[PDB]
Amino acid sequence: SYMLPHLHNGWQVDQAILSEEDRVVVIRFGHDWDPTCMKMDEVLYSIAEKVKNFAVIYLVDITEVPDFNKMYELYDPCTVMFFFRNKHIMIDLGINWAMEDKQEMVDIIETVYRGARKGRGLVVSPKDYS
Repeated sequence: SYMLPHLHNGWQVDQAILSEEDRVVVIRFGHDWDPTCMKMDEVLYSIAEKVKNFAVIYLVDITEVPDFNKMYELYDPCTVMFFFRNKHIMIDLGINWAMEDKQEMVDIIETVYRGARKGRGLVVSPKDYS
């Protein structure tokens, strides 16, 4: 009913997570008006179809839905969090920044999915070039 539906309260976020048995649930937490969220939403919308077989994306405004603000601490910048089979999946980069390439976002989501489905609660995406 919208490429990237908005989850309007804690119950909806919980249901979005509990509702997927085989795909990573990608959730953007931030302020809808924030410049970082605009850039993040643009990328996510542009790759939503591409990752559909293994990931589903949702948007959450943290002013409206403050419930999970202890998970990133209302980090502030726009952040994306990942869940697979009801487990929060951690990523070590060696996701709260707008990336130019939408392919980079496809990469991280695919990396989280492929690692999480084999049992990992921690996945790594070496973004420490230099």
